[PDB]
Amino acid sequence: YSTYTFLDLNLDLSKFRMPQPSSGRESP
Amino acid sequence: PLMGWASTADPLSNLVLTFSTKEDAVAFAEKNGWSYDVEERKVPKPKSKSYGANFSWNKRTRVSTK
Amino acid sequence: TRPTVRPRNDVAHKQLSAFGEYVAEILPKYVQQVQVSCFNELEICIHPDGVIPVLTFLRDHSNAQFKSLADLTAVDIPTRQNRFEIVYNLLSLRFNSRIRVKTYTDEL
Amino acid sequence: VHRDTPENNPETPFDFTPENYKRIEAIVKNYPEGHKAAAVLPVLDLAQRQNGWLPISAMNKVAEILQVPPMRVYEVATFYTMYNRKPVGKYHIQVCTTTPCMLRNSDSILEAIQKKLGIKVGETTPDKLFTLIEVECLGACVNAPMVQINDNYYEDLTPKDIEEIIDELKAGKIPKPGPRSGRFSCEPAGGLTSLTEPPKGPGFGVQ
Amino acid sequence: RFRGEHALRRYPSGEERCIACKLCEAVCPAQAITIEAEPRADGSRRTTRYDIDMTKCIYCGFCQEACPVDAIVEGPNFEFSTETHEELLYNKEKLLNNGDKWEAEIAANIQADYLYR
Amino acid sequence: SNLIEVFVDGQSVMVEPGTTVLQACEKVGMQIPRFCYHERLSVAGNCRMCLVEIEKAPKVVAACAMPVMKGWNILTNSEKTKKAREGVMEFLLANHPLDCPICDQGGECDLQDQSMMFGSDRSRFLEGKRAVEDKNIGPLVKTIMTRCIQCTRCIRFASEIAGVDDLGTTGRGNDMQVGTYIEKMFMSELSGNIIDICPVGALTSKPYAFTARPWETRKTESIDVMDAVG
Amino acid sequence: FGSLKDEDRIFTNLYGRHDWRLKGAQSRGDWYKTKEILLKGPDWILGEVKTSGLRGRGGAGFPTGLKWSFMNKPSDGRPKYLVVNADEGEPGTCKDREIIRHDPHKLVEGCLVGGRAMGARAAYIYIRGEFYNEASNLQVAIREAYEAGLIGKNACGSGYDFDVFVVRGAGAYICGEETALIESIEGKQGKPRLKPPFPADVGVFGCPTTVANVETVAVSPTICRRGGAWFASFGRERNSGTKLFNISGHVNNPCTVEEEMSVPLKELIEKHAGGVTGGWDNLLAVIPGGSSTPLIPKSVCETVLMDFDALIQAQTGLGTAAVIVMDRSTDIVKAIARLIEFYKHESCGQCTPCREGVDWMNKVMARFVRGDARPAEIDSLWEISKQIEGHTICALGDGAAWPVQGLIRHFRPELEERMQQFAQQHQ
Amino acid sequence: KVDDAKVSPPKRAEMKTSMESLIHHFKLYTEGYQVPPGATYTAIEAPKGEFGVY
Ligand SMILES: Cc1cc2nc3c(=O)[nH]c(=O)nc-3n(C[C@H](O)[C@H](O)[C@H](O)COP(=O)(O)O)c2cc1C
Ligand code: SF4
Ligand code: SF4
Ligand code: SF4
Ligand code: SF4
Ligand code: SF4
Ligand code: FES
Ligand code: FES
Repeated sequence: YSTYTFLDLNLDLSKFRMPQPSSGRESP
Repeated sequence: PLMGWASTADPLSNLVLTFSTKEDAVAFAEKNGWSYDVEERKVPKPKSKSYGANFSWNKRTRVSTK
Repeated sequence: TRPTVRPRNDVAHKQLSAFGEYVAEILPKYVQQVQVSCFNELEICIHPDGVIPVLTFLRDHSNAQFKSLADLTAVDIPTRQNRFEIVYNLLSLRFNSRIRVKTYTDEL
Repeated sequence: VHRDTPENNPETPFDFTPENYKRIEAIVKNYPEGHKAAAVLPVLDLAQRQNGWLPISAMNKVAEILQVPPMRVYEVATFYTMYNRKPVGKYHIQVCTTTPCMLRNSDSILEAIQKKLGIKVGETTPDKLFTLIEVECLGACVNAPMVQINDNYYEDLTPKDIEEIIDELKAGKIPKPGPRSGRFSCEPAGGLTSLTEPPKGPGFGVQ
Repeated sequence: RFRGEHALRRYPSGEERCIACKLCEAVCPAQAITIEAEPRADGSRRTTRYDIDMTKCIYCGFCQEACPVDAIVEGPNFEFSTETHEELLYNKEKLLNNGDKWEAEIAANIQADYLYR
Repeated sequence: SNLIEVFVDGQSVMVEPGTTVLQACEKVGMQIPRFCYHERLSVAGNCRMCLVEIEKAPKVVAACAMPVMKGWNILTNSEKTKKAREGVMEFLLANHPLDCPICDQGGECDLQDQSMMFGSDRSRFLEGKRAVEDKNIGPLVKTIMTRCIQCTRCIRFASEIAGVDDLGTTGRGNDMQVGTYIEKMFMSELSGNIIDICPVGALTSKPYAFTARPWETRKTESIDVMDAVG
Repeated sequence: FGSLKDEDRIFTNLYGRHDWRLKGAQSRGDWYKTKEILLKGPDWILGEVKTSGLRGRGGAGFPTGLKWSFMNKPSDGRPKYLVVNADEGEPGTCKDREIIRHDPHKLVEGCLVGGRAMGARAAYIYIRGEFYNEASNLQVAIREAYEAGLIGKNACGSGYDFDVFVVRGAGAYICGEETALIESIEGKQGKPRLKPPFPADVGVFGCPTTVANVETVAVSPTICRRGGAWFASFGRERNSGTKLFNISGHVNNPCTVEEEMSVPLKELIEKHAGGVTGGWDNLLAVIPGGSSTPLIPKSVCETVLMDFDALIQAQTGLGTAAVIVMDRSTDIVKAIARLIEFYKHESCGQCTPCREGVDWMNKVMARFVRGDARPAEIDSLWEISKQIEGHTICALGDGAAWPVQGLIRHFRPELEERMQQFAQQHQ
Repeated sequence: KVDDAKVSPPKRAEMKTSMESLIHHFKLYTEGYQVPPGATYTAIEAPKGEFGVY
């Protein structure tokens, strides 16, 4: 019910814990 | 020099024969007795192609834009 | 299959099969290949030594007259190791049938 | 319509807000590095969120962010439906016409919008902001021919809503982001109650 | 449907109906036609030289029926009998003159007979 | 050692574990009709013009891109293959202009040397034929993208060998074009070499453009000297 | 089938619609026995769904208990991921945005539980961009529990605990098929791969993954929880369990519906609650599914239950679970013609069978709705539908033959009278 | 004409609307047909004798 305010979704608490990332490499 | 028709002597100029093999190729230039020069048959690489190798984890072949 | 496609028959495809079966059975000195054409005609390959006798066998007989020579022709073929191709052709006036005599050769 | 650019604005320009650059940090952290390489679906759509409709100079900018060739981005922005390249309005309205919405009496939620508004059908308003399109396949055809807006949706449509939602937004109101009448909770109505209780002894996982 | 002298028609107000598509020269059995095209300056392609011998012309009607754009037509006038072999070779700019001496003759013929072919 | 004995048309042949139906059937001397597959490129499956009816199966597969398992019966000429090749190649010959008087690949084009041999006999559309517009790329490559069977063969060239990533696939559904979205010219070395790749008369030569049809030329092989490798 | 039911009760696999839709404390159903479920190994859950043999609610069979255990390579050197769908692409589905409406806590209950079966690393769920308010509350529903230390990166009590990474498309295609979603999860244009390369659990994002549906994993907590000897509840021994329905088209209350296997549609559609059109002596021409099912008249389908083979006993079965009718006022040809018009505006464009075969039909299907000149084009239009089956890659080739192929069936005087009217009018 | 169009050319009002008609009008005039191999012979009654082709 708000068109903006995606930083509450995206990077608010999901930046503190990602987790972790390790995610491998794949450089390539 | 009246039209532009590419007129000519050289009465052979249009002769292709179709021989089945090399073994019976040179066996006709000798029986009538003129010189020759032989090319070679070329057949390509066998080769290694595999769809599904276009998607990699660490390799370099990875295509896009499709 | 449909219209505008030629209808065949198995009558002449069986008789001309069965007839020239024994032209290789009773002169196996000369005849070296016989094959049946799909459009109900006969070809018979003959070594060039049998140029006169297998005609002469045909020329008069009770079972195969073939008394009319329609067409003698000749085809040249490079890459065969024996160039030319002499092709005889005959007509059974009593029987309404055709057979061709294909004798290979060379120049000399 | 066409999908080509006859050089309106090659350099518009369109640069981002320093509040927006730190949100680009969070997206790259999600994807595994190396094959990360394209976060183009939130990154280009974040450029739509700042502007409203993104010109060709916005497409050249994100290529320098993600070190991709530019044609890798011109391609992707012209496939998906939601992105906008022509100029748009303040309120981009969507009348969800499909087969069951045709059966759910879209006929009066059809024109008589233009008799209510005064524009051409399927067309933007001549002035500024009302721009009318029609879309397919968003959720409920169990409702009426629902009307989505840029932040919500309006279930249970009717010509009275056409007399309201068009009317109240011209003054700038919020015409009920939800079902304006009927069941507020989308219930079976004759099967809605079903004796609300704890769900009959949790704990069968002994097994 | 008579066969005779050759012609090249053109559209209402002129376009030289030929487009040099090279079929009227590939099914002459006698190899009379001799076409050499070039991209003309406007962008549409046309001929430069067009040559029909009137001696190798065996008078088929294979040019008349191979043409897609319906241009080269065996026209219905047996008026001939020139006195030099240097003359019966035709150029392009004879045929148009010979094809615009009449088109009231030819277009009355083809309108009667295009319904069969 | 390390081969699968696979029976093509009821006749054995021995192929490596990991080849295609295309190459294996090209070993015993048969050419399935090819559009979206050139040897020196990658492989895509986006025209569906090789359709082999594999024996003892309900479905029909593409012989371009699939492995060959334990010994199948690759049944090329059947009554379900020949109902598919005839059905695929009526589709693309619909949305297509009526050239060959003036299109410059009038001698070799593979909507023409299939469509006598394989493919249909007559047309049923009977009106339509969408018409996109052309543009320019360079003064080497005349570009008429009306013709366009959309085989994506020129696009996989650029992402491959001639490493300028410039062309793309722009659109959805029937509405798509091929050429560059911005008006960028595409020019490098090997830039004019795409006009051999292009299997119909879309990409054609600019200086040669309207001179002669290719059944008249006299091919004599030769070697060119402007460079190191010859 | 048993006793022809398929009832509706309160002992269900859903929590509740009207109770509470926001964040909460996971009152009774959610997180009941949390760590004891995943305390055991994978084979305790591998094959455990065979007590139901849950076929899968994506739109096909191939049971979801089998795709997780079987067709699942153990490991070589590379990670694994989960891809949970949430896109609803079949028109008039509404099976999603009702699960996300009031019960969002249940989806992360079996996200970590379902991924233990594969042993995957991360979880990528995929929501349509157009559903933005409900997907906004989904990320809020993460922080209610996941942020509270219940899940990740070692919570609770196990070394296996991971995240959920939410993305959005825009207006995409990848609902109706996999292998276009794992392409559009990258950034490419979503023009899908071939479906058997090496299929979707061999070649994926960079390394093999799985593709499941919403209630393919939303039922997975409670199906592993309640289990039984209840998981075979209704229907025959072919299908087992209870599946979510929806009622659309013409009704007094088009509403959400919950039931079990093999209920007859004559008593199911009239119930909950009004059948406001002609229940009888009108047509009540029904469609079994969303878009992969053609028309049925008032014949034996009203006597036929909702088993998978019951509709396969008819001409076409369906797994979308969407019901739409048109009794009296609606024109029959007019409604389905705008469903063929739909496919022109979603289709990919790669294969020459689908592209330029649908538009062969959409140009001429709009002629039949008009009423025009001479028939016998119908059998030609029937043949073209008979000519897109194994030719296209994805199901949208197969999902475009079926509304044509069944309209040509079942219905003789459809346009034989309509084209007669224009033939009479021109006369 | 024989109908199957790999032998006969089509009508002039047919190679001028449809697409499949040029490809069998054009290419039936650059190259000819394709006829399978194998010899033949025939004879009709020409009004003085025969007329045979090998
Ligand atoms: C007509 C049709 C519509 C479909 N719609 C969807 C859809 O809206 N959402 C979805 O996830 N899958 C849809 N699918 C099927 C996908 O292929 C499916 O999601 C994928 O195969 C996973 O299936 P699963 O549930 O067995 O995991 C649809 C299939 C068809 C034939
Ligand atoms: S008349 Fe026809 S065939 Fe002759 S040059 Fe002109 S276009 Fe070509
Ligand atoms: S009449 Fe026949 S031979 Fe003479 S120019 Fe015309 S096509 Fe050639
Ligand atoms: S130029 Fe035309 S024929 Fe060549 S790949 Fe592109 S679309 Fe296909
Ligand atoms: S590209 Fe194909 S269809 Fe087009 S003119 Fe050439 S041969 Fe005809
Ligand atoms: S059905 Fe055809 S258009 Fe649709 S995804 Fe498959 S190949 Fe592409
Ligand atoms: S399709 Fe229009 S609302 Fe569901
Ligand atoms: S035929 Fe080229 S893709 Fe299969």
